[PDB]
Amino acid sequence: MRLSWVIGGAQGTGIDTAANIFGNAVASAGYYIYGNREYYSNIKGRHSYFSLTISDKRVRSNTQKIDILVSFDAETVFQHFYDVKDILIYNKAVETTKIDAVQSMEPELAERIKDFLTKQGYETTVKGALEYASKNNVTLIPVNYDEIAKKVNIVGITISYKLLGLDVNYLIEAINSTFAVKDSYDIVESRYKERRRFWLDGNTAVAIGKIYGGVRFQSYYPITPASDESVYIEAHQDVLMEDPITGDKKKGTIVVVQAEDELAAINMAIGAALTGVRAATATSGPGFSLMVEGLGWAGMNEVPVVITYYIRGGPSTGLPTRTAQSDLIFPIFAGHGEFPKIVLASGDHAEAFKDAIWALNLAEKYQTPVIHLVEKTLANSYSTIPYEKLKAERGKIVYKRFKFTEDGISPRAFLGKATMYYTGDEHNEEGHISEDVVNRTMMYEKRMKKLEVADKEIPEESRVKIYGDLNSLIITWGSPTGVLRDILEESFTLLQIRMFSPFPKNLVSKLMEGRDKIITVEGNYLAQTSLLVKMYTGKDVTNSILKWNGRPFLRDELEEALIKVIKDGEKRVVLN
Amino acid sequence: RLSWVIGGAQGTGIDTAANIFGNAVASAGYYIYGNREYYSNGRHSYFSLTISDKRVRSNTQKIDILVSFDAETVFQHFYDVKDILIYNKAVETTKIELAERIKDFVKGALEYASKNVTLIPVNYDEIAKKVADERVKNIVGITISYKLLGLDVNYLIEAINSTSYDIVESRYRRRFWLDGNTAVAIGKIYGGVRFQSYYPITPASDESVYIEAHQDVLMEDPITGDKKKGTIVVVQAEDELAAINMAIGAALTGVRAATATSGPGFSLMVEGLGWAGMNEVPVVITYYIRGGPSTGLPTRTAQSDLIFPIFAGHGEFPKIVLASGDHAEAFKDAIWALNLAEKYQTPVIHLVEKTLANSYSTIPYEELEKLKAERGKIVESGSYKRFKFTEDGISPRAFLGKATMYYTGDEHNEEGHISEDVVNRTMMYEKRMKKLEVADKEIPEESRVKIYGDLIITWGSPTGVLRDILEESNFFTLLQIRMFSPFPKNLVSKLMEGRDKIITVEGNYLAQTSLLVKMYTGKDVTNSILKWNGRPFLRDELEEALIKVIKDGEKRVVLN
Amino acid sequence: TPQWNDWCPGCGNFGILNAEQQAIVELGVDTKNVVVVSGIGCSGKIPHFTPISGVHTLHGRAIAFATGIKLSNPDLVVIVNGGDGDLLGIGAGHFVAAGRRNVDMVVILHDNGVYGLTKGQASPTLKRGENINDAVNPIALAISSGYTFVARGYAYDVKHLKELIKSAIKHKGLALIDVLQPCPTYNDINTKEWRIYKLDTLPDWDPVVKKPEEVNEKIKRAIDKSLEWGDIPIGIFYQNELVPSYEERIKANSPAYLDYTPAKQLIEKEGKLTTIIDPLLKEREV
Amino acid sequence: NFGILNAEQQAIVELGVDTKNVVVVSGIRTPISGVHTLHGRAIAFATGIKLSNPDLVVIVNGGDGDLLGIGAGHFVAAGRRNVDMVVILHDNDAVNPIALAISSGYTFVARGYAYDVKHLKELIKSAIKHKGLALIDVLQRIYKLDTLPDWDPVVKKPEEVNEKIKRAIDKSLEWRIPIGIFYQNELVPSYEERIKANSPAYLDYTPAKQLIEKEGKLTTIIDPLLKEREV
Ligand SMILES: CC/C(O)=C1\SC(CCOP(=O)(O)OP(=O)(O)O)=C(C)N1Cc1cnc(C)nc1N
Ligand code: SF4
Ligand SMILES: [Mg+2]
Repeated sequence: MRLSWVIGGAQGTGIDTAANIFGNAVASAGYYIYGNREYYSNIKGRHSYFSLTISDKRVRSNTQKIDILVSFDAETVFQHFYDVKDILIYNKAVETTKIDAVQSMEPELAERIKDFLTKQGYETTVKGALEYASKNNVTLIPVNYDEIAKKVNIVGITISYKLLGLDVNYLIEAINSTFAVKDSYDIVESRYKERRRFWLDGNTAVAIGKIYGGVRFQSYYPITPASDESVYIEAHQDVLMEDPITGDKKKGTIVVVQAEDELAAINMAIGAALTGVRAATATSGPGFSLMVEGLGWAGMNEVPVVITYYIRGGPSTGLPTRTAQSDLIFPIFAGHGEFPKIVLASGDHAEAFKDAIWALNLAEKYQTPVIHLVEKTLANSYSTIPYEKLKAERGKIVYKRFKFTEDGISPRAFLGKATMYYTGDEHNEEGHISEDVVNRTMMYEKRMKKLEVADKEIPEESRVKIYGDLNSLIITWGSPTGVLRDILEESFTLLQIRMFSPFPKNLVSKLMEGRDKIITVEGNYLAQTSLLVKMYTGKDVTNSILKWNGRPFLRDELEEALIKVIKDGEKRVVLN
Repeated sequence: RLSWVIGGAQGTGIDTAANIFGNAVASAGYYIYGNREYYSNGRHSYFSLTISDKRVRSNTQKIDILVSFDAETVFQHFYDVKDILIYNKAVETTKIELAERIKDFVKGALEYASKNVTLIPVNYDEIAKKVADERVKNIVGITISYKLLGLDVNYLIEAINSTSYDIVESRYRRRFWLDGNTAVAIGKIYGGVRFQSYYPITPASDESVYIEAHQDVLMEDPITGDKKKGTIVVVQAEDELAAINMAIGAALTGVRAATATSGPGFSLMVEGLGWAGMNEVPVVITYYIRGGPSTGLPTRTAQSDLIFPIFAGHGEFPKIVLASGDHAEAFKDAIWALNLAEKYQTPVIHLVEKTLANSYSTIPYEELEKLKAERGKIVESGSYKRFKFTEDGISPRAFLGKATMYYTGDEHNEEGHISEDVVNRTMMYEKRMKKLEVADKEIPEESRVKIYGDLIITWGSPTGVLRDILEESNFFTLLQIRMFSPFPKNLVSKLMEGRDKIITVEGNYLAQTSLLVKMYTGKDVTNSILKWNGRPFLRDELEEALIKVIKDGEKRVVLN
Repeated sequence: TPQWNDWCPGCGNFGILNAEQQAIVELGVDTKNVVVVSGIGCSGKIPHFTPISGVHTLHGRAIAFATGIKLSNPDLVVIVNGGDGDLLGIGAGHFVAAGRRNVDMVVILHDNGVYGLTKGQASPTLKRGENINDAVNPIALAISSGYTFVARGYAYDVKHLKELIKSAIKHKGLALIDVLQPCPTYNDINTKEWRIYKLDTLPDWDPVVKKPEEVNEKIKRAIDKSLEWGDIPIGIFYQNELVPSYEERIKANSPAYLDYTPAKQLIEKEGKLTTIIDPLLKEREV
Repeated sequence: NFGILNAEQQAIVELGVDTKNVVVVSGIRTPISGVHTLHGRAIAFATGIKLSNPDLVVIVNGGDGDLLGIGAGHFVAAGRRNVDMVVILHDNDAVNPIALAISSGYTFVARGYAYDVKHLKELIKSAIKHKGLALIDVLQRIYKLDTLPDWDPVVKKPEEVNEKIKRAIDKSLEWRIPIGIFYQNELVPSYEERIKANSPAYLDYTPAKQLIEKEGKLTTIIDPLLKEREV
């Protein structure tokens, strides 16, 4: 049984804590949560909301439709009234407000809600929206947060908690271990452990992944989805390390540097990696575009480095606070001149944690940059994760730094521990500059061979995941995977690509071989995964479900697009 | 077709010597394709040219006549020499990584060449003392080999004056000297570029240096005939980030703006490119492809950068990409690129291999000559919304000073104000992307492709080598792709449809052009001929590898 | 005209915005020619304005954008607004290079102490200890770079700021006004509340170079004054109109430049290219 | 060029630094390791090298256009961190490296002439030894600040900084051409020292020496990181 909750509010007014309190308390009672924050590129005044799904079963997504809307202001009501299906908690003290009254709302939004409501047609007030709600079976609940404010946020979540019918002693704990309920508890009545579980967002899963994985140098430039990853790492930079064969604890430091720009950031991390440290940076689209020169030098000098690339809305500045899946072909082929890159993409919070470690291991084994794609939805979404036996692969460490081999991988010494030469210019086995034609052909080959070796040593089955099984295939990557797995619990084969370079060519050909319908599902315009699939397999997808509006895929909307593809047809469905 | 090489140390008049020879031989009425090969400095360079009756667009590994004044040049080239080998007698007994491999592969080298080459020693040091009381090896030199050709000394005296003979006996339309840089420079000047910004980088500085030298410009009117004096602003930026950003700034003004860079530099311009795409700004980048990755081989060539430039930047946005094949096309494409930039209101990358930049040839006027301007959907004024929703995605374009407008890298509404509205985002993103679809219907597929004979699929400089392979030996259809975005997918697919062999030829390890071909058509190439050593494709070497592909059925031929 | 301003209640930017609008009205400039070029950030969201054109740039790149606009059409009146992170971290290179060039435009720095829009990380003007990095000295760096009109102002003295902005625009060459703007959301220190005095008060304060022999002496006085902080001067620290602007240096070379600017040249007539190529091609005939 | 390089070997020898811990970073021997970086980026690379292994001695060699043109943003940013390393500069308008270095500051700032090589070598020894970020602008009329009445560029008390800055800036406008040390202020802590004060283990077990792995097993312990996240 899955329940949709939404709390809305103006950015800066309480919130966060209201959703993290409610969310903690529902989770402490053994229920599963998937929560997501939607907010403007703004610090105060704009409308933000938190959508949570509540379920008895693990859950991986949110819906357009809402079952419980908690609202303290008037903007929230207008922003959401149309999507509520069951209950709408509102402030009675803002029942009179007109649309024209609301300064915060983007004018383009204000018009649509104005007519809507004029056709239909109700007053174009809050009342008007509330009154629409009633004739679509929504149970209104008036609230007087003013009356309560002087007779003595929390009141809003407490009402909606009572609607569930759970034990008040979790809310309390939830309210005590963080920093009224006597009154608000009794205005409406009820209407509806196993293992360790952790609260994680994508940022924290990656950050913990990097700490555990051996990252001891991290450089970054503040950029919205990824300054939280660093900061978290900086806050826990003093770390303990213990081996079994002595048992001795030894304290270490992760240097975290706030760089002047993204060029500097990548260049410091590359610099760090020559020393033997595991090194990483974190950025988003605008910053990745600046790092490409650095990625080239790292490719050229066979430097391990991981870049965590959070994908936000683009191009350019784009939508700083919103998500997309726009950046696939670009990171795969980023840089002039040809060089091995490994490219990995997580589809959920746990995978975020594990891929970060895997990415470190691959960097070090194939001595090459590794890009780890995480959509910004994963970074700002959070969830109750059960226990999801993981090792280090430092690769071929120990003089010619670029000595030829048949697998392309030269034994690696670190600065201080051997005399070495590095250069961006084409170079011989000693690392000196060499325009010689035979060295050139051989050395360019050797870098390029590393990826053919990765192509063999990484089994194709570890580069994908498979769910369901049927005559109607769906290919995707990243966060919609979660959305589609939740759909499989109620009435196709689901293939999630994980590694795009080296790409699992043959397994994807094989898996497409006997179907009526092949559907790509992804948040972009060009349908970039289909272009990759066609590049490597020669084969075409039959249909696409696409979305580029800055919003993640939602469980109900994607279900209506599947039906509209599968039962009905149409090549190309664009989500609204 | 004859194959001449002069070689020696840099800054030793071997370039002027080559210039003169080539002027002389060309003014007689023959065609030249020349090209220089050099290291990043003292070191050794040589000039290789081919002399022929008809238009010539390539060079050969093998050398008919070799002019040489030191031991180095003999050592470098003796293995490739076929007919004549002019050498200095004073170096006949000189001893020696390239050197290591030559130790088993000067006297000994002539020993080798004899077994079979005519061998011309020269008393260079002696000839020069006889010019006294009356760097002179160079002239004879070019004189010995010129009488070898059996052409009248009158033409070679002409050439010397606008800047021995009998030692040996004789063995054997309006036109322009254009290199790739010069051809682009002159395209841009003619095309209306009034703002070029750049950062110095090996293959591309020469272009901007030519534009600045000719910044004092003169414009007519077809009606009155009234000539007017103009000025091209050329700014040397502080870095490549500044370079594109200045150009983009200038384009908002209404001026045609451009820049020129090479690989390292292009990587730095990716952010600016995204802003231009988001804001629907015409701007062209001349992208000189050189040996990479990273710093790579600054003096060398490649075709390594194709998919990157097509897919550079971190969201989705339209960009047009265009690839020149010879020196004449370089001049045409610079102008086409400007017009495309302005018509579709988007960045255009004009790809030009380093081989074409520094190499030069004798080009016949009928190239051509007919070139027009297209300024696109452009208004004088000035209620106006810059990004007005339109069916073809192309909003009417006003200029700064002529209308109130707002530009931003954030997603925006029709006014250019910031909006995170779900409906606006969907509509506005679609609008930018539509322009590419409109470019695909409106640019005829036959203009984005060049077909010779009637399959080899290629682009850029190897195209000219493959055309020169359509007389010698009884050999194919040659398909040159010219525009990669929007790609001519329907025509390339149709053209791939009725044959046993589809070969791809390009200077890449990955055979990127096959990857692209497969992405848009689903069809695979049967074979591939590749090279990544920083050297152009050569007529002979490529002939022999083509045989391997066709006779022995070799799937992936690598040219070492 | 509708476009909503989402600055936090209390934000020095409301002041910069007001001084800047007023600066232009009073100065009687054709608004048709004003262009405000802004970097990324909170400060980047100006406008927000009166019918002026606005170019919202990339982070750190405003000065490069502004230079292209200005040299293509020198009639425009180009103002740059950027943040401290913008102009002095990621854009510091563009900042130093611009003083070499001396383009006629105004650069207005939003001295915040923080990366506001990205949630408050220390900017390059935050002092160590507030934070593991030192602050740069904007005015001293501008003078060294440098940089032919320099000044500081306070966002909560609109009057004084408006008159700095005006004389910066009137100034022929590259002007810098450094503006101290508090950030109630993220700068707990440097509130307001948090001292300010005006240089213009001092008995004999003369920042203008009259003769070129007094260049070094005026510089040295501006550096001394750039070092006071704690118990803070404000006004015009230095000015020198003897230095030729970049646009004057293009003329001494291309007389026809300022008469026939790149933005006004007609490269086309009825789709027919007007540029004469014939001597360029003639000099290359075989 | 030949002389500047020579003067760097000899200062290293003379201060008795171990050649296996010297890295020379430059833009675009004995057994000294060299890192040829990208154009204008040497300082960012150097910063990364030095902060992972503070036992290394990191010298940055750059051209006038390399640093101070393309690299000018890394130049001023470096002045904010005060990383213990040395920047040797091998010397429209032109900029003043000294003033820009003091204004962005840059806690050791000097000028040498390309020959006197003796004098340069003693400047280089001062820079290395100096605790913090040193810059030497090298020129390729001249006089030595070293030979003036009471020229003392060293700050020794917090109250002297202003007076020392004012004198350095004045001398940097002379063009009589001064060479020598214009300003030295070791009261400003190193970036490494600033890391120490917050993360005290840093110097005695550096990121380069930390064993994050024993025979394939990750030695870091995260349990307390995972406990704070428990439902
Ligand atoms: C639209 C919001 C956004 O994405 C921002 S806002 C922002 C602001 C930096 O602060 P500032 O001191 O220049 O402006 P303030 O907000 O006025 O303090 C950065 C660094 N960014 C991220 C960013 C980082 N690096 C690059 C290259 N581009 C970016 N947009
Ligand atoms: S954050 Fe500081 S700066 Fe950005 S708006 Fe709110 S207050 Fe003004
Ligand atoms: Mg700021």
